[PDB]
Parts: sequence; C-alpha cells; structure tokens
Amino acid sequence: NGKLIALAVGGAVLMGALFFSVSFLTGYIPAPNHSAILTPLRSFMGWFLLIFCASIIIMGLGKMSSAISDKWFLSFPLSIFVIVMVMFLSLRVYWEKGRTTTVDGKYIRTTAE
Amino acid sequence: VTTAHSDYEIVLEGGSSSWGKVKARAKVNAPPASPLLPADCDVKLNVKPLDPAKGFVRISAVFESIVDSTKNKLTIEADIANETKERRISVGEGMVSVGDFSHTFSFEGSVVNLFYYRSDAVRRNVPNPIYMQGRQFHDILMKVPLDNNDLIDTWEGTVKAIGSTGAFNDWIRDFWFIGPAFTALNEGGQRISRIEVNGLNTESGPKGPVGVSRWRFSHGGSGMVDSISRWAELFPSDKLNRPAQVEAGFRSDSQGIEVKVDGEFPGVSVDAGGGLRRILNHPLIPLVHHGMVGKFNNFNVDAQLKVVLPKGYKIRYAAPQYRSQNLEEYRWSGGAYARWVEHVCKGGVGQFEILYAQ
Amino acid sequence: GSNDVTTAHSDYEIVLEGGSSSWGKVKARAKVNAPPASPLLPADCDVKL
Amino acid sequence: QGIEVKVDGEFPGVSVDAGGGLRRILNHPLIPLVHHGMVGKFNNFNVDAQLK
Amino acid sequence: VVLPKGYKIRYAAPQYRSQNLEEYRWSGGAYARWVEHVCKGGVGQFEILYAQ
Amino acid sequence: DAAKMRRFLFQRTETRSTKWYQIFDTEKLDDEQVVGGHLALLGVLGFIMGIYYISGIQVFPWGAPGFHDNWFYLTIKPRMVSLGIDTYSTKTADLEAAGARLLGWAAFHFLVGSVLIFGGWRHWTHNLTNPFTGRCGNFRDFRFLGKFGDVVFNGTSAKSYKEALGPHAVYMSLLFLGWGIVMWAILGFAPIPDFQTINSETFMSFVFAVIFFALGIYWWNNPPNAAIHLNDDMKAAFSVHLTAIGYINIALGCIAFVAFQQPSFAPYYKELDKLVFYLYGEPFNRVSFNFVEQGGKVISGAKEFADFPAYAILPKSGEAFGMARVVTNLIVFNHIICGVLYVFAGVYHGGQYLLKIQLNGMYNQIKSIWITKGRDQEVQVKILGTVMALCFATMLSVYAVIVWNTICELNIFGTNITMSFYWLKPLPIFQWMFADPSINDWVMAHVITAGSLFSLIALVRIAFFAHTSPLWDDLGLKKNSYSFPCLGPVYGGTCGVSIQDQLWFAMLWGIKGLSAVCWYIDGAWIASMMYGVPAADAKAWDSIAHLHHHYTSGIFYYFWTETVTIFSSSHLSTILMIGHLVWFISFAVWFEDRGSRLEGADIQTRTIRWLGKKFLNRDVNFRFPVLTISDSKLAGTFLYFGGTFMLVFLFLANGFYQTNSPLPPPV
Amino acid sequence: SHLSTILMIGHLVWFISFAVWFEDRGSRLEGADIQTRTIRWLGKKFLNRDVNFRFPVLTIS
Amino acid sequence: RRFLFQRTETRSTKW
Ligand code: BCL
Ligand code: BCL
Ligand code: G2O
Ligand code: G2O
Ligand SMILES: CCCCCCCCCCCC(=O)OC[C@H]1O[C@H](OC(C)(C)CCC/C(C)=C/C=C/C(C)=C/C=C/C(C)=C/C=C/C=C(C)/C=C\C=C(C)\C=C\c2c(C)ccc(C)c2C)[C@H](O)[C@@H](O)[C@@H]1O
Ligand SMILES: CCCCCCCCCCCCCCCC(=O)OC[C@H](COP(=O)(O)OC[C@@H](O)CO)OC(=O)CCCCCCCCCCCCCCC
Ligand code: SF4
Ligand SMILES: [Ca+2]
Repeated sequence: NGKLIALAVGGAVLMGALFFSVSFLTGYIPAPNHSAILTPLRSFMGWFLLIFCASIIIMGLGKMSSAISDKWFLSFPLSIFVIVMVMFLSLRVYWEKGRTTTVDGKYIRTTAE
Repeated sequence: VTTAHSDYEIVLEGGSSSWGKVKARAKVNAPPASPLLPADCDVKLNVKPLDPAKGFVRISAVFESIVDSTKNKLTIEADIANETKERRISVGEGMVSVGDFSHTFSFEGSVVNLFYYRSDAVRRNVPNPIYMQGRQFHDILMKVPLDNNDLIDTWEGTVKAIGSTGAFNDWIRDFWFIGPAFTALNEGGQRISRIEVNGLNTESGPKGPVGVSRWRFSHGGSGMVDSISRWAELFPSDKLNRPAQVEAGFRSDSQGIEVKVDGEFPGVSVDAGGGLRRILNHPLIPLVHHGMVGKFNNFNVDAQLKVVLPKGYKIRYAAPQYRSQNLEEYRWSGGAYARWVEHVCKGGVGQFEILYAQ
Repeated sequence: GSNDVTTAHSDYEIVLEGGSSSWGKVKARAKVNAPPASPLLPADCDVKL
Repeated sequence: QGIEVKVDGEFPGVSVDAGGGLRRILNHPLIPLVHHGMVGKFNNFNVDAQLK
Repeated sequence: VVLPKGYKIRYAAPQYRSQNLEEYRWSGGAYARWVEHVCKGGVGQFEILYAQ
Repeated sequence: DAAKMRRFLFQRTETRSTKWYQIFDTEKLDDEQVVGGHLALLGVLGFIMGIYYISGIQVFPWGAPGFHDNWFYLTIKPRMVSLGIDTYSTKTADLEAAGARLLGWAAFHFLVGSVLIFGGWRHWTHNLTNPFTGRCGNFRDFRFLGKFGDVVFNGTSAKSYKEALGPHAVYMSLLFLGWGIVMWAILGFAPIPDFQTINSETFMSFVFAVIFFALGIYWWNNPPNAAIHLNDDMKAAFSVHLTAIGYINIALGCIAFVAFQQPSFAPYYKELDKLVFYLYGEPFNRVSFNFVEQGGKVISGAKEFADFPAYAILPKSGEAFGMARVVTNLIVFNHIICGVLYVFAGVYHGGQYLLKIQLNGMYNQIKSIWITKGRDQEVQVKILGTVMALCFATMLSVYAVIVWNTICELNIFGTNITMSFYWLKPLPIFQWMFADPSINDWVMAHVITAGSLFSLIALVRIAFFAHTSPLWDDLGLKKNSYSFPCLGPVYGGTCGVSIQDQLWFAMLWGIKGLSAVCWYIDGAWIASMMYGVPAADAKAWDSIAHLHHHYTSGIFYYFWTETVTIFSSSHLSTILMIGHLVWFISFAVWFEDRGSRLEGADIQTRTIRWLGKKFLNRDVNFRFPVLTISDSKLAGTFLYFGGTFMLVFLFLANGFYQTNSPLPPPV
Repeated sequence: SHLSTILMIGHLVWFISFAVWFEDRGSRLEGADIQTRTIRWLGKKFLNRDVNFRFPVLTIS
Repeated sequence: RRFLFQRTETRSTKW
C-alpha cells in the first residue's frame, strides 16, 4: 500500500537521523577542509544509494523476467543498445569530459615520454 | 490499441474440500455492445445450508444495475434442494424494481433434468465427457401480488392474450428472451419448447389480489448447455458446509468495460477421476454467450491467471503450461495462455485443463 | 512491440487434367498457431476416403 | 517423567469469617489433600513453592 | 532388555540409556526415578513397545 | 545380471547404516566406556605433550645440536617460559638446563599417559580389577579413594550424571590443588596474590581449589536438575557440554588475546620478538648446481652465504617476523575456531538427540524448560525470523559500509575517501576495548555480530527443525534421519534440510565470521576490501581517519600483502597448494552432481571390466563406489573447511606485518 | 581502481554460485518460507493488512 | 500417444 513507502522512506530517514546523530558522539577529526554537518550525511547517502540500487536492480530484474515474453523481440535489444549508448556518451560528457592532455593543452600519444 | 487487462486468482482448498477463492478483474477499453449505455451493474450472490438433512440451501442473489440512468434491482431468495439425482425442487420469493415501479414475487418451482442416454461405453471410454445432451423440465409455480395498477394491467393483458390467441405458447419466447437472448439460445445449443400454461388464476391474498400462474417448459441442450450437461456439478449441495459468496459487477460506459468479480464457493476443483483433482471444466455457455459480444473489437490481452494450490498439492498437464511458479502460486501469463484467453474472450471453447493432486 | 499476430501458414496445390476430364490433384498443408475450439484437447484425426 | 499443572479460578467462598471482622482463607479441603497423598508419596522431592 | 535378532524398540519410556546391538539398558535419570516410584507405591507406566 | 550391481549401490545408500565414522557413537557407549575413552585419550594427549616438549629441545644436554623451531612447540614455549621449564636464554649453559627440564617433563608425561591409557583401557573393557589385591571395583557403587572417599562422598558413588557433577567438581578442586602444589614445590612459584606474576596463578589455583571444593560439596548434597540430560546423557548432556565448552573455548581465546599483549605477559610473549627462530621448512641456505660437498669451505658453487654450511635453515628475526603476535594469533585463533566448531557440534549432536526423541514421542514428554520453550512451532518461527531479521539488518548495514568504503577508496563513480565511513568509530564508552579505535574495529564488531547471527540461523534450524519445520509441516513431510540429504526435486528441490546439512551450512557461514577474526588479529583492515593499495585513495586511510597503527591491507589486498612471505618460503607455499587442492575438491561433492558421478562410475566400471578383457584377462568384478550425498556432504564439509583453515593458518603463521607507522596520504 | 572493482565483482559473483550449486535448495526453500512467515508476521501486528508476497527460491534446475 | 509426449513435458515457458 502506502505505509510501505512511508516506511521505506521512514526507515531511510531514520538512518539519516541516526548516522548523522552518532557522528557527533563518535568523536572524530574530519577531513582537513570539511564540515562535520555534511561529512556523515554524504557517507549515509552513499550507503543508502548502494542498498537502494541493489534492491531496485533485484526488483527490476525479477520483474523483467515475469513480464518478458516473445513480444519483447524489439526494445529488449534496443533498450540494451540505448543503455550502452548513454553509458558511452556519459564517458565523454560527464565522466572524463575530455581526452587527457597536459596543463598547457598538448597531446602526447606516442612513447615520447 | 484496445488493450484488455485482466487478472484472475484461483485459491483452492485441500483434502476432500473443493472450495476456492476466485477473484477476477477486467479492464477493457472498448465499447460494450449494449444498446443502452452507460450500463453499470452490481451482482451479489449468497448461499448457505438451511437443513442439510434433506438438502435445502438458502441461495440469495441481488442484482443492482443502472442502465442509461435507470436504476434496476432484482433480489431473489430460494430454498433449492436436490429431491432426486435427476430432480430438483426449490421455493422462494423476491422483488423486481425499475425506477419507481417495483413488483414483488413469490414462487415454487421444480426442475427435472434428463439425459437422452446413459450409456456406460461413453463413461468407461471418455475420461472427461463434456458434451452431454439432455432436456430440463422446468415446472414453475409463481405468485405475484397485484398492488400497482400496472400489475393489474399486466395481469389482465396477459390473461386476455392467453384467452385470445392459441399461439401464445410459442410467441411468448419472443417476449421471454428479449433482444439477443434469442440468438444466444440457438448458439448455445439451447431450445425452448412451447410453454404449457397450466392455469392463470387470481385470488385475494393477504392484502389484495395475487396472480398465481402455473406454467412449465422443457428447454433442451445439444451438449454445450451448462444447465443440462453439468446438472449435478452446477449445484454442489452435498459439498456445501458454510456460507458461500460471489460478488460480481461491472462498471461500463461508452468507452470502456471494468469488471471485478469476487468468489467463495465449492465446486471450483472437481475430482478428475481416481484421486486426481482438476479445475472444473470451463462452463461453455458463458464462453459462447460472450462469443457474440467479444468479437466486435480486436484487442491486445495481458491476462494473468494466478492459481494458488493448497500445501502439498502439485500439478500435472497444464495446457497451456503455467508460465511462472512460486511453489503453489502457479501463474499463467503471455505465450500460449494469453492466446487462449483471447480465444475464449472471442467466444472460443478450447480446453485449458489443470490436473492437480498432492 | 506489436499486436497479437498469431501467424497462420498454409499452402495449397491443385493439378488439373485436360480434355473432358475433371480430375484434380489437391494438396494442402496448414499450420495455425492458435488454440483449437475443442473442449477436449489434444485432438488428432486421420481421414481416409 | 513429569506433571505440569495450570489452575485458574474466580469464585466466591475463597475467604470466610472468624469473628470480630477477622476473615480467614477457607479451611483447606480434606479430601484433595489426603487423595493426592496416596498418589504423591512415590518420589522423594524437595519442592520449592511460592504462595502469593 | 535383550531383543531377538532384528527386533527394535520403539518408544521406550523412560528412555533407554545405551542400545548395544540387540540389547538395551536402562539406568539412572527417569528410569531410576521410575524405579523409586514403583518401589514406593506408584503404578506409573513403563511400556517398551518394539517391533521387527 | 543387473541385480548383482543393484546390491552394490544399495550399500552406500543413506538409509540407516554403519557409517564407520560413528563406531564410537555414544548410543552404543555406556558411562564407563566414556570414562575409559576419555582417560585413554588424555593419556595420548600426555604422549603428544611429551612429544612437543621433546620438539622443544635445543641443546640435548647430553650433547648434540637440538630441534629446529616448530609451531607445535612455539605455541607453548611462552607457557613453559612462564612455568620456568623453558628459557628465553641466549646462552647454551642456561639452555642445557631447559633441555633437561623439558626431557624430564616429557618422560613424566610419557609415564603418566601410559598409566592413564592403561586405566582407560580397563574402564573400556569393564575390568576394574586391582591386580595387586585381586578384588574388583564397582563402577556404580565405589568408594572414591579411601578415608577421603568416606568423609566426603560417604560411600554412595554418584548414580546419575546430575549427581556426578558434584563429585566431578570436587575432582577438579583436587586438580586445582594438585596444580597449585606442583607449582609451589616443583616449579618454585610460591602463591603470592600479586596479579602480575606466575605466582598469582598458584594463588588463584588454591582459590579455585577451595571454590570448586565448596561447590562440589554443595552439588553433592544438593544436585541440580536439568532433568532430561540424565537419561540420554550420551547425546543430550554430551552436546550441551560440547556447546558450553565451545563458548568457554571462544572465551579462552579472547582471554589469551587480551592477556598475551599485556605488560605482565611481556617476558613470555613480547620477549619472543627479541629472539631468532629457525623454523622447519623455512628458506634454507641455497647452493649452486655444482656443489661437490668437501666441507669446511665451498670450492665449486658458492652458496648464498659462506656461513650456515650446506643446506642450513636461515635465521629469521622475531621483530620483522612478529613471532610474539604470530604465536598469540595462532593460539587465539586455534581456540576460537575450536570453540566455534564445538558450539556447532554441540548444537548438531543436540539436534540428533532431539530428533531421536521427536521420533519416539519423547519430545512432548520433556518437562525441562529447555524444550518446553521450543515445543511451540510458532515461538520457533518467531525466534528464527527475528534472528534472520537481525542478521539481515546487521549484515546489510556492515556490508554496505564496507562496499561504500571500498568505493570511496577506489573513487568509483568519482567518489572520495572523505565520503567514506572514516568517521564511524566505536563510541567513546566503547573505545576502551580497542587499541586505536577506528572504523576497522566498528566493522569488526558488526561483522562478528552478522556472522554469528548468520551461523545462528542454521543453529536454530538444527535446534527447532530437527524433525519438522513449518514449511514441512505445511507440506505432508517430516524429517526422520538427521542425515538424509534430500527428498528429491519435489517442490522444486529438498536439498540439505537435515540437521547434518544445517550443521554444514552453519560451518560454511561461520567460515566468514571466523576468518574475519584472522584478518582482525593480523590487523588487516576489514573496514574495506582495498586498503593500502595505491589505486586512488586507499593509502589515505591513515590520514583521513587519523590512524595510529598501519594495518596490513584490505580484505582483497590481504591476499597480496603478507602473501609475499607465504610465497617466500617453500613450506608455506606447499601448504598453500595443498589447502587450495583440498578445498576446490569439495566442489566435486557439494555441487548437485552425485548422480552424474554414479553414472560415470558405472561407465568407468564397465570400461575397466572391458579393458580387463580386451587387453588383460580374468574377471574384473571390482566396481567404483561413489560417495552418497550424505557422505558427499560430510567429505565436502571436511574438505572445504580444512582447505580454508589450512591457509588461514598461513595468514597467521607467515608473520604479523602490522607495523605501527601510519603512512602519509598520497597527496 | 577499475580492475580492482572488476576483481571484487567477479569474486563476489563467483562465490554466490555456491548458494545454488551446493546441495542446499531445500534448505533455501525452508528458510525462504521462514522469511515469508517473518515478513508477514512483522507486517500484520506491527504493520497492517496482509503481506501475501512470499519469497521465491530457484528450483534445482 | 502423441498426447502423452505433450503430457510428459517439463514447463518450457521459462523466461
Ligand atoms: C439458466 C439456464 C436455464 C435454467 C436452468 C436452471 C437450473 C440449472 C436451475 C434452475 C432452477 C430454477 N429455475 Mg430455471 N433455467 C432457466 C430459465 C428459467 C426461468 C426463465 C424466466 O427464463 C425461470 C423462471 C426459471 C425458474 C427456476 C426456478 C424454478 C429455480 C430456481 C430459481 C432461483 O433460485 O433463482 C435464483 C437465481 C439466481 C441465484 C441468480 C444467479 C443465476 C445464475 C445462473 C447462477 C450463477 C451461479 C454462479 C455461476 C456461481 C455462484 C454461486 C455462489 C455459490 C452463490 N428458470 C434457463 C433456461 N434453472 C434451479 C432448480 O432446480 O430449481 C428446482 C436450478 O438448479
Ligand atoms: C418470471 C419473471 C419474473 C418477473 C420479472 C420481471 C422483470 C424482469 C420485469 C418485470 C416487469 C413487470 N412485471 Mg414482473 N415478473 C414476474 C411475474 C409477474 C407477474 C405474474 C402474474 O406472475 C406479473 C403480472 C408481472 C407484472 C409485471 C409487468 C406488468 C411489468 C412490466 C412489463 C413487463 O416487462 O413485464 C414482464 C413480464 C414477465 C417477465 C412475466 C409476466 C408474467 C405473466 C403476467 C404471467 C405469467 C404468464 C406465463 C404463465 C409466464 C410466461 C413466462 C414469462 C413470460 C417468462 N410480473 C416473474 C416473477 N417482471 C418489468 C419491470 O419490473 O419493470 C419494467 C421487467 O423488466
Ligand atoms: C582435482 C580435481 C578433480 C579430479 C581429478 C576429478 C576427477 C574425476 N571426476 Mg570430477 N569434479 C571436480 C574435480 C575433479 N574431478 C570438481 C571440482 C567438480 C565439480 C564441478 C567435479 C565434478 C564431477 C562430476 C559431475 C563428475 C566427475 C567425474 C570425475 C571422474 C571422471 C573419470 C575420468 O574420466 O577420469 C578422469 C580422472 C582423472 C584424470 C584423475 C587423475 C588424477 C589426476 C592426476 C588428478 C589428481 C587428483 C587429485 C588432484 C589428487 C588427489 C589425490 C590424493 C591422494 C591427494 C574423475 C574421477 C565424473 C565421474 O565420476 O564419472 C565420469 C562425473 O560424473 N567430477
Ligand atoms: C553474498 C553472499 C550471500 C548472501 C548475501 C546470502 C544471504 C542469504 N542466504 Mg546464503 N549462501 C551463500 C552466500 C550468501 N547468502 C553461499 C555461498 C552459500 C553456499 C554455502 C549459501 C547457502 C545458503 C543456504 C543453504 C541458505 C542460505 C540462506 C540465506 C539467507 C538467510 C537469511 C539471512 O540471514 O538474511 C541475511 C541476508 C542478507 C543480509 C543479504 C544482504 C547481503 C548484502 C548486503 C546484499 C548483497 C547481495 C549480493 C551480494 C549482491 C546483490 C546485489 C545486486 C545489485 C547484484 C540470506 C538471504 C538461507 C535461506 O534461504 O534462508 C534462511 C538458507 O537456507 N544461503
Ligand atoms: C538489499 C538486498 C535485497 C533485499 C530485497 C528482498 C527481495 C528478495 C525476493 C526475490 C523476488 C524479487 O525481488 O523479484 C520479484 C518481485 O520483486 C518486487 O517485489 C518485492 C520483493 C515484494 C519488493 C522488494 C522488497 C523491498 C522493496 C526491497 C528493499 C528493502 C531494504 C533492504 C530495507 C532493509 C534495511 C536493513 C534491514 C537495515 C535495518 C537496521 C535497523 C537499525 C540499524 C537497528 C540498530 C540501531 C539501534 C539498535 C541503535 C544503534 C546504537 C547506537 C546509536 C549507540 C550505541 C550502540 C551499542 C548501538 C547498537 C517487485 O515489486 C515485483 O514486481 C517482482 O515480481
Ligand atoms: C578407464 C576409466 C577411468 C578409470 C579410472 C578413473 C577413476 C580414477 C580416479 C582416481 C582419483 C580420483 C580423482 C579425485 C576424486 C575427486 O576429486 O572427487 C572427490 C571424491 C568423490 O568422488 P565420487 O565418489 O563422487 O566419485 C569419484 C569416482 O571416481 C569414484 O568414487 O572423493 C571425495 O569426496 C574426497 C574426500 C574423501 C574424504 C576426505 C574428507 C576430508 C578428509 C580430510 C582431508 C582434509 C583435511 C581437512 C582440510 C579441510
Ligand atoms: S539435487 Fe541431489 S541433494 Fe538435491 S534434491 Fe536432488 S538428489 Fe537430493
Ligand atoms: Ca599474520
């Protein structure tokens, strides 16, 4: 129903208020240039994203195994192909935006180093 | 597009029990073939034993409908029991209301179902007989109080018509089966014999005159007809032990059909023979009768059958085969099952047998 | 994705005879991927004339 | 190799009078004691009992 | 309790201590309690069901 | 004839069978046979203790080069230095005395073990006849020793096990007092209540002697009642005591780990780092391909070093090779794994007895709390479900923390080590039980909890679902063999539901939570899988988390570091190969392949029979037997568990390498 | 970093195969029924309404 | 007997 999504979020926000609350008790020295308000929150967000991504991968790959059929002749390979495309283009527009050059901008491609 | 969504759930009970939870949903985005729209209906059925010492069960059905802003209601209660292996007796009352008009009725009827043959060569060579030709002999005694002037008008017109024309016996079938019901009779193999009106007399009852009309008819079957070929199966009085309920009803308009039927009743699973249980062979009359009305639009079907067996109960010979399984929660979806669903929604008669046993 | 296709395959061959003769070799094979409208399945038949 | 007993009760006559507003728990019935006695003297036991 | 060749005790109560090939032993525990029970006057059941 | 074959594979079938590894099953053993077996095994234990003491000789005071160091004796050398029987002495003169003392103690152990073995043999044969007097003692009713056996235990030897606890406690008080007087007389060490010297051991031996004597008196005159363990003490009391000893042994491992690092234990363990150890199989003085003997000086093919003639075992320092904590970890992990195994075995044998009493209806006939609890079929479900939920929560949380730490190390998805769980330390109210408390110790506590609960799942399934389970209650089935591997592919498959297979799964699940100890006691930063690796930020842990030590490497990089020394030595390398070999062979019997093995063995039998006729002659009637899934699972659990813990030993015995110098950030 | 991540993922995926190759399918099924009863127990008198979902276990095939 | 072969078939409608 809706109480689950009020508890999956409710459980997650409990972790957000629990990891953030114990950071102020487990006395630690944070990173050289960092704030103690956000440095446990970032780790909690990464942890929750890990669990949530694993859960949604499991749910999605279980659902597109009961819903998959002979009618997925197209858009099963096309969805895989567009996923490949978006990964490859994120390899250029988001991750490693450019091909590595020096600080001046010169390209070194052979064994001249 | 006209996609037809539908989810069916069958939850059976084990041992000697034959009960089953049956809840089904349908969402068809197609125009219904109803000359009057919108046609919203609510159907509620109930039955409970009265005295199982001799078979009385109190079956009550309430039909509530609103067709073109016309609120229609039909409640009926009956005390039905199998007097004999081939004979059944019933008694009860009810009321019929349409808008402001409403006339109550009480009745007593006996239905005697005969099979044209009882050869045991068929019995010992056909493991799952389906087509069983026969004839039901309804003998109906019904009394209706005549309170409204419209009741007086109906009664007087009917008695004058019976006295006047000698073809009232066969021309009543034109009135009796309004609209496409007559065509449904022929496609289902049914044939209505000329009714034998044994007397239409009125007497001053408790508060006024009551129209008591004896009449009988004999409606036969070519084998497809459910009321004959499965006479002992459609009325599981012997294997009823608690109140059984079925709540159907559809909300329908000019651009869609929404169906939601619930269920609780025995006879969902019948012994296929020698300890092997099976889902009861599909009642053919509903399929063929939905046949003239399910063929008007081509539709994409995503039908999900979720048959939940009881614990320890395995399956064998699912055709079409179950698509996925969860150790009880067998599921039919897509592939050959959706094809069979389209086939039977367009009027098909193809077999889908589920032979299950522990 | 597409609608419910349910392809049906069939071939028919007719070979006639000349003159006043009216004979003909009829040869037909069919395959429908649809559930037959029989309440008892599977069904088979072998018709010889 | 044992006996487990549950008893739950709610009834009048649990207490009787003894004079001058002094009430007492009813005198213990004789028959149950001297009946369990002829069956409860077969194993040496060090029973630990708590009464409330 | 020396059973015949191939016979096996099912539901010895009090439970037997050590099964040895085809002969059984009772000693201490519930068997000693039952022996004291029947020596002092009890008629508690010690049935040894067995089949082959 | 297709039937002569049939009563050949109707010979390993997992019906009720002899099962050679159950010849000493407690069902066919009585109380006195148990006494005799334990006495004989304690005599053999004294024999092997004498053998270890002999292996501890370094000078052979009669005059000869002594024994090279070995783990069997290095794990007890700190104790013998504590008792004054061995020395950390740099000179031969004080080492000849240690050799003489070890030789004398080995001879004493040989004599005492021979006496103990003979007594256990006579108990085993029900032959308590005194050859000097010709009489015979009565096991059921015996005077213990004499007048002492009458002032206490006034005749009337214990007839039941709950009645035997008390005399046993008095016997253990006698053991404590005897060890105290052995200290005081033979080993010097007068009892002083100074809890920083071995004298405190004698003092507490006398204190525990008094405590055990009083407690034995009380339990002799007031025996306690667990009730049910009195009847089938062969399996009920035995299994309860086995799991109790398992918990005691885990506790003893923890005590050893804490104590051996304390300053009071410095002259026995920490001082092992000032020694040089010559271990069997370690890198020896290598020589070229053309060595022609003629000692005194090498002529052709000069060896690695002019010293250490021929093939001598090269020295290794106790400071680079952290022999102090190497021996500490060996002892601690030995006792911890033995405790975990004993807990699992106690649960399994208790489940065996419990299924035996469920099959004959004695299960409902138990009055003690310890079964009237779990005879509910819902409290069973609630308990197993809450254990599973707690295991899921703890394991998911700690594993996601570890995975996030590894991601932040490698900077996957463009993360950073400052996004890791470097701040997640134990509370200051919990920081007292760790040195350098960090995310590593938090992860260790949560991994211990998760692994313990994970194994507790199978332990609870043994305890509760020995005969039936709510699934198998809902189905029309029941478990009645404790060793049957399956009922078949019905319901999609029924593999491994018996308590034996649940024991195997508990062992496999505890492998993780137990090897997590090996990582910890070696300082191997289980808080992440890639620590100390120079990939993106894994070398920044020492600075981002302000570590004081510098642990070896992460969970995965632990197989790279400190394997530099396993590979460096021939003995550890061959142990690695043997352990891996034994381990992967367990796949041949855990993989659902037994019928394939049976079919192939039938084919091989027909081949050998045919190959024995086409080329050879005569009948070749021998046929290849295949281990059934019961035997296959037993052998596979042994192969798997041994294969992993022959190499956990290699992690433990290859050195510590957990230096106290936190390396600076990569910058 | 990339090769180390591939290493860890490959090792994880590889040893997960033991959960299904080992003769343990019935153990997983019994435990999954326990999971179903726990999730529906924890969702009925602590949450509300039926928890009809049941945990599936891969058959031996 | 052609039915028997279809009767005795494992579920071939897996994903
Ligand atoms: C429908 C096919 C046949 C037919 C077959 C039967 C069968 C079969 C029986 C009767 C029976 C009777 N029939 Mg007739 N009968 C038909 C046409 C008629 C007509 C008419 C004007 O057309 C009339 C007046 C009657 C009159 C009667 C009564 C004498 C009697 C029961 C009435 C009652 O309970 O109603 C109550 C009406 C309902 C409950 C409404 C729901 C009706 C549908 C058919 C029930 C569906 C059940 C559902 C699939 C399963 C849910 C069951 C849950 C457990 C509740 N029949 C048509 C021709 N008739 C019964 C008898 O024997 O009496 C002795 C009986 O068993
Ligand atoms: C067997 C069917 C049910 C029944 C169900 C309905 C339904 C449904 C409706 C009516 C409707 C009406 N009912 Mg009525 N009604 C029945 C019994 C009666 C009797 C009687 C003497 O028995 C009378 C006078 C009436 C009177 C009336 C009509 C005046 C009125 C509107 C016209 C029409 O549709 O008629 C319908 C006529 C019949 C269905 C039966 C008429 C019976 C005649 C008068 C006597 C029996 C003659 C003969 C022996 C039986 C022939 C078989 C039947 C025709 C099936 N009903 C029986 C109990 N009745 C309508 C309404 O309520 O609101 C518009 C309507 O839609
Ligand atoms: C160490 C690795 C393995 C083997 C060595 C081996 C040998 C073997 N296996 Mg195997 N096996 C696995 C490992 C090994 N399986 C794993 C990990 C799985 C899980 C996936 C597995 C699974 C199956 C299934 C399912 C089946 C078999 C069989 C089958 C037999 C084939 C008979 C043949 O042609 O001779 C081939 C036999 C040899 C070449 C043996 C020669 C010795 C050599 C020098 C290796 C030395 C052996 C060992 C390393 C030293 C220990 C000795 C001791 C003294 C210390 C044959 C005995 C089959 C049969 O039994 O019948 C056909 C069968 O059905 N398996
Ligand atoms: C990574 C490896 C493993 C688990 C994770 C695990 C989880 C698990 N196992 Mg397992 N298992 C083995 C490995 C793993 N067994 C091996 C190698 C063997 C062969 C020896 C094996 C064998 C048995 C038998 C025989 C039985 C079970 C069960 C049982 C359940 C118990 C319920 C519980 O404690 O919940 C605790 C469960 C968790 C904390 C799961 C969370 C974790 C993480 C954070 C999630 C990551 C999951 C995965 C690593 C990545 C997927 C993400 C995606 C994006 C790719 C429970 C789900 C039992 C049941 O089915 O129920 C009782 C049972 O009978 N096993
Ligand atoms: C992630 C692994 C996979 C889990 C998923 C199981 C599914 C396996 C079943 C296979 C079938 C499958 O999945 O595919 C088929 C179907 O899949 C989906 O259907 C469902 C399965 C019903 C949805 C999934 C459920 C949920 C939404 C998933 C997400 C739920 C997540 C995992 C929430 C759980 C979080 C955990 C439990 C953390 C809970 C931990 C609780 C806290 C930490 C307590 C400790 C703290 C307290 C004590 C104080 C601490 C303290 C302090 C402060 C100081 C000092 C001290 C000393 C102390 C101790 C589709 O919907 C359908 O379409 C599809 O057909
Ligand atoms: C001409 C046709 C070919 C004919 C010859 C072919 C057959 C020759 C095969 C001979 C060698 C077989 C190859 C190996 C066979 C192989 O690898 O498969 C494992 C094998 C099981 O094999 P099966 O019985 O299924 O089939 C093998 C068949 O070849 C005959 O049995 O045996 C074991 O389980 C080993 C465990 C024995 C019990 C030991 C338990 C552990 C004891 C302790 C050791 C560890 C210490 C603890 C550490 C954790
Ligand atoms: S795979 Fe093996 S262990 Fe599992 S059910 Fe089948 S025969 Fe039994
Ligand atoms: Ca180490």
